[PDB]
Amino acid sequence: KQYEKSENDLKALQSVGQIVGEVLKQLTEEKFIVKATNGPRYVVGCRRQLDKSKLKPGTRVALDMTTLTIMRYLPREVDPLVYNMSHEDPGNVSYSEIGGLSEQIRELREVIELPLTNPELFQRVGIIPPKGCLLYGPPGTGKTLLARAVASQLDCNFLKVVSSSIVDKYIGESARLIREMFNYARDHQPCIIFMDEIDAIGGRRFSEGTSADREIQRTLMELLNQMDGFDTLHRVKMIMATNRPDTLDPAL
Amino acid sequence: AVQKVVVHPLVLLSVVDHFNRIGKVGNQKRVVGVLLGSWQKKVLDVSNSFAVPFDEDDKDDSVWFLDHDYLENMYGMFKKVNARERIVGWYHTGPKLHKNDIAINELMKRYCPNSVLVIIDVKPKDLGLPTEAYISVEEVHDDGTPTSKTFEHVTSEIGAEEAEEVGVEHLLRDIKDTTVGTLSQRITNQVHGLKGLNSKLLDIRSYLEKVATGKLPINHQIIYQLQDVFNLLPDVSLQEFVKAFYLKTNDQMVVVYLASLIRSVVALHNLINNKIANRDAEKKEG
Amino acid sequence: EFLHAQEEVKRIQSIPLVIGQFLEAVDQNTAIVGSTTGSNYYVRILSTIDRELLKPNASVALHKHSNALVDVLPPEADSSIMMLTSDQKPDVMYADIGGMDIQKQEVREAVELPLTHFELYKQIGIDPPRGVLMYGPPGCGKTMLAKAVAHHTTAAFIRVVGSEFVQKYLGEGPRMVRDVFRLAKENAPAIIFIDEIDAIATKRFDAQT
Amino acid sequence: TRPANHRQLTFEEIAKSAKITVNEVELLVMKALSVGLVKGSIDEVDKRVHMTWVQPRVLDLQQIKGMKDRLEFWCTDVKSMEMLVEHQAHDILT
Amino acid sequence: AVDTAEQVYISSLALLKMLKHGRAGVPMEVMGLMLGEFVDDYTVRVIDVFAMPQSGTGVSVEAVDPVFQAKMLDMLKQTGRPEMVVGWYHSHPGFGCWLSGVDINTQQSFEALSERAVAVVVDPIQSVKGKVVIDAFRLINANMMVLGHEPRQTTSNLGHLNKPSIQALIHGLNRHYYSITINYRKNELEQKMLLNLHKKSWMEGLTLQDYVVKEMLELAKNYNKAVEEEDKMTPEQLAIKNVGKQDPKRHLEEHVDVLMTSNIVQCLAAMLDTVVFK
Amino acid sequence: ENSEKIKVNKTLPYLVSNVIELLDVKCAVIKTSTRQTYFLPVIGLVDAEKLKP
Amino acid sequence: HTDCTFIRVSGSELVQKFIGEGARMVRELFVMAREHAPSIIFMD
Amino acid sequence: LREELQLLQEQGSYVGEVVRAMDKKKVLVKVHPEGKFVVDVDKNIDIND
Ligand SMILES: Nc1ncnc2c1ncn2[C@@H]1O[C@H](COP(=O)(O)OP(=O)(O)OP(=O)(O)O)[C@@H](O)[C@H]1O
Ligand SMILES: Nc1ncnc2c1ncn2[C@@H]1O[C@H](COP(=O)(O)OP(=O)(O)OP(=O)(O)O)[C@@H](O)[C@H]1O
Ligand SMILES: [Zn+2]
Repeated sequence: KQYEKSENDLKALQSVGQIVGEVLKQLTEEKFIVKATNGPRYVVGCRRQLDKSKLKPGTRVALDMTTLTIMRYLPREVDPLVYNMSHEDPGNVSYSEIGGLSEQIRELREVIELPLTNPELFQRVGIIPPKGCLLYGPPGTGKTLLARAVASQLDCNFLKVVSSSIVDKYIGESARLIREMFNYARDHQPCIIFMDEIDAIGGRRFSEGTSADREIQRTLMELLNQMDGFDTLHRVKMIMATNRPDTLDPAL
Repeated sequence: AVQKVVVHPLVLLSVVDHFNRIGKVGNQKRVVGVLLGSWQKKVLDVSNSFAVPFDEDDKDDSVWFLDHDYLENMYGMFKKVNARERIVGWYHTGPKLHKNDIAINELMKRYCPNSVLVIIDVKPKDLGLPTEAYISVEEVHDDGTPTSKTFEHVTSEIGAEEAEEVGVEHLLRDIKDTTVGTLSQRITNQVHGLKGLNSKLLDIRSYLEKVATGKLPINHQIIYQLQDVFNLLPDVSLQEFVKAFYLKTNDQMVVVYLASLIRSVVALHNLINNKIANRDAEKKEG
Repeated sequence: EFLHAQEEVKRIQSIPLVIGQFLEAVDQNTAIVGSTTGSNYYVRILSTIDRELLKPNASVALHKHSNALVDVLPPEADSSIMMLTSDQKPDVMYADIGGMDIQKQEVREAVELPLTHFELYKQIGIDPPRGVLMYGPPGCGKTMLAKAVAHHTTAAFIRVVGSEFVQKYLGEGPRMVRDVFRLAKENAPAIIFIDEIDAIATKRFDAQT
Repeated sequence: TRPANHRQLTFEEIAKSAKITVNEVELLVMKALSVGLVKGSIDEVDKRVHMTWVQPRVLDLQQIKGMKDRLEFWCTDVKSMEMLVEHQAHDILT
Repeated sequence: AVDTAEQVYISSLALLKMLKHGRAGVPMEVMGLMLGEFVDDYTVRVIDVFAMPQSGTGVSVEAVDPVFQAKMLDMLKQTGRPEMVVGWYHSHPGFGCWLSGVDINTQQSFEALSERAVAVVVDPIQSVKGKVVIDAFRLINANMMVLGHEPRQTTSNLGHLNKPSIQALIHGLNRHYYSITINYRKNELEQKMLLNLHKKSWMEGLTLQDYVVKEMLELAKNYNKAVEEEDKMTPEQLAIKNVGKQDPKRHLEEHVDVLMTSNIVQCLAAMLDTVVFK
Repeated sequence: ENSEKIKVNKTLPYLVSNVIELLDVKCAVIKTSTRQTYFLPVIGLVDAEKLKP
Repeated sequence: HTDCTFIRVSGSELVQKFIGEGARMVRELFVMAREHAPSIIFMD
Repeated sequence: LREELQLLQEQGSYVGEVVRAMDKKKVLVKVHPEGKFVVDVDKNIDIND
């Protein structure tokens, strides 16, 4: 048996490392303007059956080494700063863990859980379901714990960000992480967002005389557009929790 | 369920130089050999093969020689160069068969899911097709006898796989890619008209010789069954295709309207700049 | 052999075509081309390409080994997002909008009537149209009008937002906007869109902050 | 038995020789529609039982011999008129 | 003791096993041995290029398996012909097919035993039909610089082998190397049957296949009207009145002949009813 | 098999590189120490559990 | 209408890229203006 | 005219960046993005050129 697995490895000696590339744009039915990830640019074609319609510019392809034609396409890309906080989310006991919040459980359950269980009662009405809410009060009262109760309830698509590690020292890097997270949320349908300590990233727009929360103004405007966008988010809920909801922007 | 294979003439040229072996080793007339290849699909490719030192008694025709020094260790070499190109079947020349062939198939059906016998052609003068496949079949009868095993006419072709014409189309040294409408169509007219209707003369050899001396497959199970397909349109005086004549007005409708309007456009094509460049070349010469 | 010449032109092409860029041209059918490999070359270029298509440092096609100019690609990939290309236009502006008759009326006067009735800009002889600004509090339906103005016409609605313009490497946002605008001058006078506004583009010029 | 045309047959030989009435010839073909050997496009403005493709016979060895007036007819007539085309398309051999 | 212009009467199967040995021979370069017959002095012939195992370790003189040599020739003995080796082949399918630095060692490592043992360089990944990159070299040495390196005895064979003389490091390697001449054999014993299977195969096989027709024309007639308005922009472009134009920008053709042979196909296609039926 | 696989390690020093990520559509992305990327759909002589990105 | 003598390079367009990025001693422009000695340089 | 097109197959002599020449009929070429290379000259061009 291990001789047969080693025979598969001996056949795998014939197997070739494919090339990491990405589609710049599609030119024709078989001409594909792509770029090698570590350098130059090319125009190649697919194998026979690679579903060229699903090749959309910004996807990642694996190419042949020698012939250099397209062999496969993976997801796209992931930017693994998203990894270390999305699947970081643990499962929990359900909302039996909390108590004395049955109005919050039930009505917040109405604003969250319904348009994924059935959005067509909204469509029997016709009216679009709402988008998100904000929890407040004293700090540490279990806003995060309630979010973990939701993390136990839906068990599906939780993207929970501590939401202050976004400004490293660059300007649009924060925005680029925002765009990547919102594109991953645009990818998967029933996405859930949770954010905490918004005041380090939401802030307030005063008269511009400083030089570091203008970054929070532009990043805040990535929130102002990109909670709406042109395309509305489809089954992408946004659960917000802060300690002071006073200093956030009234535009938000 | 085999329509076609891809045939590389490389090891067919090994059938050519083993056809050079048999002319100088002695009494062995027919080139018999063993066909390598890989089942990928109903379509298949043959990339290699090998030609067997084989003898065949004319008395009790079922005397095979497929040496296993010649088989096993050469399969270790042919395995050693490539794990992919293993056996797929075997071959021999002549058009019809060999009283031993079926047994020679069953020697290697232990090696292959479908050991195919592709009867090959060393001297092509044919009216039909080149080398053609024969798959494992158990058609027997409606009788309930022991199982028939004679391997029936399962269509194949000469397929062309990959580039390989750095040699081949350099070795053409004669031929032209015709832009069809330039006599290639009448070449096909000679080959399908002539080479189809002499096969029709083989079919009057069938449907006259079987009336004459033909036993049990005179009307086994396909003669009347494809006298149906013969009864598409065989009728007597002129067959009276009355639908097909104003249907043919709907046909020749298209061709004469396109030729009429479009060849008047061709009259602009030829005529107009023919005159312009004509009289530029004519009176601008002075 | 005429057909051999014709088919010969594209044997070694179009399968594994590398991409460089034009630089300069000394003479007939032989020119200078920089590369996406990092080095520059002076190679014999074809008679195939029209000779006036080699003004810019255009995206061009070359052989791996031979490195011959066979094709020139005048566009390059996009600016950033490139107009969303199909359907994401959210549609609610022409046959459906709650209360913007001044601005719907004027945008209609200033987009749709220019796009067809160019000769009404002739017998009176007025002008082509140009840009416009909107101002309304957050909840006056500011984006909706742009959303299905993008929908209900088939204009090349290349939108951006300009909060990405502020960067680390220098001149980066300027390269972005000139991808937008050379992309704009490339394609069409249809409609090309930038929602970008207050607290990034303020009139305080004279502050060495 | 008649190979030739008038394949849009009236029901007269059907209502006569096949011991059926006029109201049942449709069943005589609709049940045959469930059979599927012949799939005629039967006229119903003239009640004409039309003949399409069929499963013809089992053996006519007198026409396994006597098929020559169709088979050799096909052979030398498509081959001869083949040589009338190629004899017309002769000196474009080029 | 004398130098003569040689010749290589090539077995077409040699080049077949090289195009398979470089086509399937993944451009990690490889090595083999050449199996012909030293016919005479002024020529040589190859009759066999055999296959090598997956030596995916390195082009080297040590990559030769001698029990595969002895068992290989033994399998030529149980087949009809146990011919003789004449040298060695290798593959350079990646780069511009010039003599590698193992060839500059394994050549004289092989021809130390052999007489000539001419190199074989190949790259089928150059072209499909147009460029035939077969290559072969005879290693001259510094022992034979006593005499001049001019066989010359029959000329214009190495005059037409001299006619290219363009490979970068090989032009440079004029020292130590002079190539050999390779013709292709009069292969009509196989070129006949490659011809008869060539055209008996590649035009509708049994040729009762095409004798698709008119929706192709429908699409082709919409082609052949849809280009006609821009084909007729050229007489407007011929309306320069006096003279204002360089080369006419002749788009006269490419739409004559498409209609010509295409509607020859439409009219004999109109014949095929009265050709097939009677 | 393993003679030639010891040979593959023996050919040159067999360029130690970096794994960028690992997918299971078993599959891995290599970055060379020349900083060049090579995806493989077939890993080879180790297990995906033994390694990590 | 000076027929050669005005080559408005416009001199400030991508200002963090047309100036100094690649053209440190922007004198590439000045080699232009010399080797096109009928020229006029403009900036913003 | 069409048979000329084998000249296309000689890949083009790439642009060299010469600072200046020195004596002994040799030059100083600094290749595009590479280092300095003293090489010998052709005959149709001169040291004075
Ligand atoms: N309403 C509640 N029901 C059940 N458990 C609760 C409730 N409120 C708080 N808890 C408990 O409190 C703990 C912490 O809750 P959580 O993490 O939400 O604090 P928090 O509200 O996020 O505080 P802060 O936002 O100020 O850090 C959890 O383990 C949870 O079990
Ligand atoms: N006239 C309207 N009637 C009904 N709903 C409207 C109207 N205008 C806007 N809306 C609501 O607002 C959404 C989009 O509003 P829009 O984004 O256009 O305003 P806005 O851009 O957010 O304002 P601002 O950009 O100054 O913050 C619609 O999807 C709808 O829910
Ligand atoms: Zn080699």
